[PDB]
Amino acid sequence: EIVLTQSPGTLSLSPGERATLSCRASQSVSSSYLAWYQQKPGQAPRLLIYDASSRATGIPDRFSGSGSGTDFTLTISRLEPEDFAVYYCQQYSYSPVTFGQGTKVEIKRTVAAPSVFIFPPSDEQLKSGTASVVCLLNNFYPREAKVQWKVDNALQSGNSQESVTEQDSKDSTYSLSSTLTLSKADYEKHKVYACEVTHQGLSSPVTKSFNRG
Amino acid sequence: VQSGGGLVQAGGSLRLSCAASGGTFATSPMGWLRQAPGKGTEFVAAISPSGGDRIYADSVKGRFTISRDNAGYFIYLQMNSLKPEDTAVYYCAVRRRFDGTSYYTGDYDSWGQGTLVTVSSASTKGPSVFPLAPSSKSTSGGTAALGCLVKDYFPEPVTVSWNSGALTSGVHTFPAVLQSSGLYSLSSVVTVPSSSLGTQTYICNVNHKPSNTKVDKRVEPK
Repeated sequence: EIVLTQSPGTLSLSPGERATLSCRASQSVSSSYLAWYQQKPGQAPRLLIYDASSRATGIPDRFSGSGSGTDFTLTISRLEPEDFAVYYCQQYSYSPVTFGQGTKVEIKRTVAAPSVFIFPPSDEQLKSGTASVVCLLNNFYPREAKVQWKVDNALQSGNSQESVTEQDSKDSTYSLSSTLTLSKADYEKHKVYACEVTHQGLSSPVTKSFNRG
Repeated sequence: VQSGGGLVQAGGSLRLSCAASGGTFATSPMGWLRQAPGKGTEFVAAISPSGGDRIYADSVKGRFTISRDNAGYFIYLQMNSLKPEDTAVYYCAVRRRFDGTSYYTGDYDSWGQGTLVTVSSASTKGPSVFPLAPSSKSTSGGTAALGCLVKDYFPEPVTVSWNSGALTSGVHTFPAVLQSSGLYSLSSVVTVPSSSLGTQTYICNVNHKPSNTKVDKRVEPK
């Protein structure tokens, strides 16, 4: 089958800039049967281009496609606010139809450090036998960060889950939650609960913490 | 060489198999280990060369059975009453060292093979809603954060709002993530002025329609 790969994985660009997205095929895509889609959360992909360079009906002029063989390009000549989304290439030259893994186009803004907060588990929850401790990283950019849990200076692994909001529509920041889940037994066997955050906007990692009380 | 994994629903059963890719581990004690997604290796079960002693992780004791044949071609793991917690990549291994107990994963040797086993929850369940108490006192200055932890529900989605729609700016409702229990969990948080805390009421309105679970929870200091 034809394997499609897209590059880059993420484009960070300002509104109004041009975006150039690449699609490479593992072998030749005959007759340029290549399509591009835009995808937004909770929505089915929206066909932009087919036959490598033909706009679907009602698609704005600023979306244009080119390429042939094993190399294709989607150009978005001007990024409107509604254009920051995920973009996928698809070949329909040989069965099975295959899809690329997507290129995310996000809004570039100035680097913003996260505000970090830590929340102990509530009395209510412990009574259920489980304890969740939440670390919040609020309104940061770019998206990348490192978040380590330390319990009595012990680096924790395998027991925490992360989640990240979509880029904020007003200020183009991201927020992140890391939730460390353990039983009540394992909770009150320990004293120091700390969240350590490394981010480009910070001169050195910030740690927020509490002692279980 | 392995087989017998895949997708099954909570309350299903699978029987993984471990075929000798060289003819005989008939005289060697054998074990099954698993590595859950985003997790490390953990012991599952083991069995002595004769098939006499049989040993089981606490988490699977009662439900899983390890067994073998006499020619040392096949070791099995019968997995009954499957939980979402059992979702993992499983592999058998030959106990080639004796650095401690038969529970010690470090004594067992494998060769990179695995079988993926996934257990998909089914029931309609409403969430528990816990408060994320404000991060500073109402006497401190700057910005305070608080929220609601909306935990252990299935399926998607839940709706979360603050003060039935009165508070929206500063709100971040995180995408639901599937816990290891096959139930979703998310937090909704909001930032507010510290000075304001004691003079306003912050309540998340969680509504899980699939179960007509609809909870409102006051979030206050500890």
